[PDB]
Parts: sequence; C-alpha cells; structure tokens
Amino acid sequence: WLITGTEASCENEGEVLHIPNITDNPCISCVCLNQKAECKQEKCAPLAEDCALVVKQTGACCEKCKG
Repeated sequence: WLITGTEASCENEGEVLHIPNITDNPCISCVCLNQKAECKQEKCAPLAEDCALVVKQTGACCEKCKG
C-alpha cells in the first residue's frame, strides 16, 4: 500500500522529517529519531504583551519583544 499511515519513518538517526500537521509551524520540526519523526514544538513568552518587539527574524520561530 502506498500509505505509510499517521506515523512517519526515516532512515537516518537524528536528521529531519518535516510533517505538515506537525512541522506546519516553524516552531515544529522533526528529527529522524529511532526511524521516527522526533518532532518537537517551540514556544516562547512575550514581554510587554503589546511590546514593540525588539526581537524577531523574517523566518525564525521564537521571538522576544520590547521594541
């Protein structure tokens, strides 16, 4: 069957296996863990809440603020 199921497998130990519903978010990436997508998500806390955002990249997950 051309379907691998909901589980993603890889050949390298500790590489990367990006998945939509998983890595769809920049903060979520997978790494070929034990032939499995070692996907983990990153979350950071704000500063001012409405801070001018002194930290932030064009394509970075995390983000700090304060202008």
